[PDB]
Parts: sequence; C-alpha cells; structure tokens
Amino acid sequence: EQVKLSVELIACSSFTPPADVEWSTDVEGAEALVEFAGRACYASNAAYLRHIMEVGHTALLEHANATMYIRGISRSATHELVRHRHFSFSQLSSEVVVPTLIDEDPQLRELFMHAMDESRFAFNELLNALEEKRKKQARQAARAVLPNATESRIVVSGNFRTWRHFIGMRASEHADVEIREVAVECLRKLQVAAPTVFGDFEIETLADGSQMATSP
Repeated sequence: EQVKLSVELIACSSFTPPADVEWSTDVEGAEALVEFAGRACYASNAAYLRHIMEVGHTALLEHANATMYIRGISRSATHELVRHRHFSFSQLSSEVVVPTLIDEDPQLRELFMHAMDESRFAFNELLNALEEKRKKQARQAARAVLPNATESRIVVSGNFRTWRHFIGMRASEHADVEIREVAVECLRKLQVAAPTVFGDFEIETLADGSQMATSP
C-alpha cells in the first residue's frame, strides 16, 4: 500500500521566566526562551530575534527544541536524515513510499508497485523457509530483500539551530527530491511554531511542482 509524507510537530519548548527577574515579553514559548537566553548574556520579541539572526549569533537558538513525528518517509530518506548527527532519533523497529517522479506516471507506478509486491513475496517466502528449521535472526535476514522504498516511522528531536541547519542544506539542493519535501514540511511546521526564527526562509514552488526553501 502506498503512503504519503506526513510530518507532525509533537513537541516544542514551554517557557516560564524566573520569578525574581524583572522581564516581560509579547510571545509565548520557544521564542521567549531564545529571547531570554540572548538578554541573559548582558525592543519586542520579533525585533530582537531579527537582530540575533542578523548578527549571526545562532548559539542562542540551541536552547529551543522541537520534536517531529514523521510518517510516510522511505528508508533511504530516513538514512539521509540520520546523517545529521545533532538530532536524536526513535525509529520503528505493508507500507511503501513512491518517488514523485514515478508517482506522477501511472505506467511507472504500476511497474513500481509490481516490484514492491515482488519484494514482499520474496520476503514472505524466505521468512517461511528460515522459520522451518533465533526467529528474531530469521526476520532480520529476510529483511535484506526489502527495498529502499519501505516506509519507516521516525521521531526526531533537535534544537532550532540543528533544524535551521537541516532545512538550509536539504530544502535548497535539488537533488535530492524526497529529503527536500521532508525539509520543507518540517520548516512549515516550525514557521507556525516559531514565526521569527524561521521567517527568513521563503518557500517557493518550482516549475516541476515540487517545493523548495531558500534564505539570504
């Protein structure tokens, strides 16, 4: 069965100022935390976070964290995701993800889904023969025939700087296609959660229908 990408923001930083500190702000949560961390080194929130980014003191963004639950991401794009070492992961220990270039062609999709069945048939058949004559090891041996398109479900956490770095690298290049879509959907959720920290990124749709994000 074919599944599509679904990214859900499941965690963000909840902020509470210290009682004795004389300080108030217009925003609530992670952006108030980044503002507190900035002022703690020595007008409004959005004006202040614009200045942090302008001077490029991104070490302050490391206090705010966000967690994503990502579904409908292939094993290969999950491998590209875990290459980013400053994230923490929890991965799922049948569903299949089809590349956009194949999905937009019904002829190619029919052939892709046929190959997905072939792999599943080969997996089931090998697993049976392995369990005929320890069974945890029979499953992980049989999994060797499973394609890169196999859907994985992953919980991913990192600070705002780690996110800004992931988006800035993946949502810009072309190359690769799936990891872009993941990065654009992550940014979109982060722009709802933290408008100013992630407002410099501009989401645009390309000629071929896929989206990308760039920053000056």
